[PDB]
Amino acid sequence: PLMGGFGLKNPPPQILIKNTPVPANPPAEFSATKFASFITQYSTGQVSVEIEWELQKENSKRWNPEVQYTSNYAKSANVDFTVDNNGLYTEPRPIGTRYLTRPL
Amino acid sequence: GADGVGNASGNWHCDSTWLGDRVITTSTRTWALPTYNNHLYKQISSASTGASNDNHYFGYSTPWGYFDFNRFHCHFSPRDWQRLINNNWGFRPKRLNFKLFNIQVKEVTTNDGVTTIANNLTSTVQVFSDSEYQLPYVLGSAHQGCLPPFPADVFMIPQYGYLTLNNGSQAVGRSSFYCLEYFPSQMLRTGNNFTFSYTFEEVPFHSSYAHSQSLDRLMNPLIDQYLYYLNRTQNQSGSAQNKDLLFSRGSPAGMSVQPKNWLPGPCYRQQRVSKTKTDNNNSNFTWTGASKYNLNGRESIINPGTAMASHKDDEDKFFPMSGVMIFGKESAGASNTALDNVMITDEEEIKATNPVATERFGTVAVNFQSSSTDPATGDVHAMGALPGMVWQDRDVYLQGPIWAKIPHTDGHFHPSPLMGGFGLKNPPPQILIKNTPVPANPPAEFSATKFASFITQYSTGQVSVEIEWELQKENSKRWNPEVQYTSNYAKSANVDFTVDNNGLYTEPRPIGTRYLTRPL
Amino acid sequence: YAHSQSLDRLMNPLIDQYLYYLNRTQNQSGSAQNKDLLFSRGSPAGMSVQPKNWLPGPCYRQQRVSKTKTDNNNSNFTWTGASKYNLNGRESIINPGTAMASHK
Ligand SMILES: CC(=O)N[C@H]1[C@H]([C@H](O)[C@H](O)CO)O[C@@](O)(C(=O)O)C[C@@H]1O
Ligand SMILES: CC(=O)N[C@H]1[C@H]([C@H](O)[C@H](O)CO)O[C@@](O)(C(=O)O)C[C@@H]1O
Ligand SMILES: [Mg+2]
Repeated sequence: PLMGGFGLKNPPPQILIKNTPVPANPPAEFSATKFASFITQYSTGQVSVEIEWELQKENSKRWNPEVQYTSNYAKSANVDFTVDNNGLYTEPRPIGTRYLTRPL
Repeated sequence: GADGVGNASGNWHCDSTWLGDRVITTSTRTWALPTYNNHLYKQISSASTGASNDNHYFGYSTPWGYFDFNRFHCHFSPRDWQRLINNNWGFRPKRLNFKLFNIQVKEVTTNDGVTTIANNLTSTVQVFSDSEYQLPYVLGSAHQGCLPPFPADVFMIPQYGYLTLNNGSQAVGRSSFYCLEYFPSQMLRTGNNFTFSYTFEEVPFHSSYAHSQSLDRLMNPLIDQYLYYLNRTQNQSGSAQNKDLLFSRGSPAGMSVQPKNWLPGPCYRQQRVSKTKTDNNNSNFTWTGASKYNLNGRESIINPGTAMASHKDDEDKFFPMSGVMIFGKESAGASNTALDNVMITDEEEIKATNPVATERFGTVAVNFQSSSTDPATGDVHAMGALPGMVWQDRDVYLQGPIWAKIPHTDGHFHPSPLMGGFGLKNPPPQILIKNTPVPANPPAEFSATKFASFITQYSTGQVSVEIEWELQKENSKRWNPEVQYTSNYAKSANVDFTVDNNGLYTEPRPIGTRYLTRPL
Repeated sequence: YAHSQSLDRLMNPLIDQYLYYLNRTQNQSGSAQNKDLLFSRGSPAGMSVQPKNWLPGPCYRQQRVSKTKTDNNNSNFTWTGASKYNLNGRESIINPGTAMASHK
């Protein structure tokens, strides 16, 4: 997939969720016209996702140290990848995956 | 079934599974049931009003409502209809599975302008099916209130009423009154569910085909017959007009006089009216020129009547006045709406076997010709069953009825329900549903006078119907391609059989079943 | 037994039909008598025009005669006005004939 990732013949499928409509009180005489009057309602719940990933171990015979991703040892007003004083989490930079190296 | 209040009692089973010679459809819809009639039965009459003797009626309205899944779009999605009509020669019902679940009774309180609707967790809706057909069968009369075509559409449950004998507005000693509290019925709180299953009797497959041949074109066009017919009664090659008796044998150059084995179907002519208003008479003849029947000094139009072709070859503009089924579009009003708010069906593909409804049946001798008395023929406008007759019953439509109960009579001739479908000795039974009345607070002193004060309440739930249909496969040895039903490849602002931008599903044309063909 | 219901009174009197029938051929609410094609759906206020599934039984009409001699014709019609059948150039009265109701 051009934006990065795994192109799948049969990916994980979509999970469609809907609240069942709850009609409010119909008239006392019959009316075959579509029902347009419903209790306003919303739902909340939790959702759980467990994913097992395989890892490919690094077997590199490189002598010198590789480049590694690291938070900045030095001081600053904000830890990286945290809430601030209002409670807002913020992701400060994009983190990719290519840090270890191997021969071509 | 027994379940806590917080515990679904059924799942949303809706689907479309084909296997071999069988198609199993299942459709689930959600229903609203109100209190009807204020938990009362009420005698209903044509009293007052002054409705014409034809319209006089006597009967009852009931606190119960009923379920009605007697239309094909209840269980066949249009694309499934296409699979049926495009590849099968026939089909019929076989079994049925019904379920009531997730029922929620709610209480309603109105104070000033504001209304509040809360859950009543102890209230019960009661369902029972009339499996012994002890109640007047009101299904099979093309009423509204059926399951909606679009599964996401929520429908109100129609109210049950019936009728009995009436002389004018008055009743008669034999007329019958039915209390649905007299039958045993299943009571359900929000935790309970309800189910039953039904088997259809053996009935013939419906004719999802047209004839590639007509009754008058069954012979071999290359081979004279050995039969002879009287050809002339006045001499050919005579200088005067001299009497003769000249016989000719059957020949392809005259298919119209060849002896034949069969007769077309029965006819009961109806008035022909054009879809273009100009050609029609300047009068209001839909009653005075109506073909009607006469029962107990009371006239009732015949519609749709004996199954006949709708127009002949190249006369597409006509239709029988009461001899075709007409579906209203969603926009159409209830009375006196224009031509383009309705959809008129065209049963023209049966002109192969059946008379055209607007025309005579044939001609009949009505005297004894002699040298003195000129021969005479008259036209036939009503033709009852004759030996030899073959006929094709009126076709079914996605929007049309599925079945009907055959009246319980000493006698019936070819009891296909006239509006199309399967005539059943023991159809699927009615399912009657009612909300149990919930009395409000009685007085603190006793009063034996009938209780008239109840919590206003309505109920909602889902309903599930699974039907297994048999299919009759097409075995045709036709070389050329058959006619098939198809959406229009070209562009347009609206897909067929869809919601529009306001969310309204609309069925754009009536779809019948006769597309494949077989020999006669 | 007798039927507590009649063929033209089998429908539900509280529920319009979804079927439509051609109602008028001359315009309602027109100053003249102008041609029109107006359609109405089945309604309890008109049981007589609702599409129906069945037909009454076969009929073969017979002459009506009153039990009170005055109302009847001053002639001897029990043969000349008889409904009869014709077999081998020989006439024979139909009695009792196709099963029909005796009076309305
Ligand atoms: C094939 C056909 O319809 N034949 C019919 C003919 C034709 O009208 C003439 O042969 C015209 O050439 O007319 C008849 O009166 C005749 O003369 O015997 C009756 C016969 O049924
Ligand atoms: C219920 C009923 O019998 N309706 C009939 C009406 C009534 O006679 C008028 O509505 C009188 O109010 O007359 C028609 O010609 C019409 O106007 O459509 C035919 C229709 O069958
Ligand atoms: Mg499937």
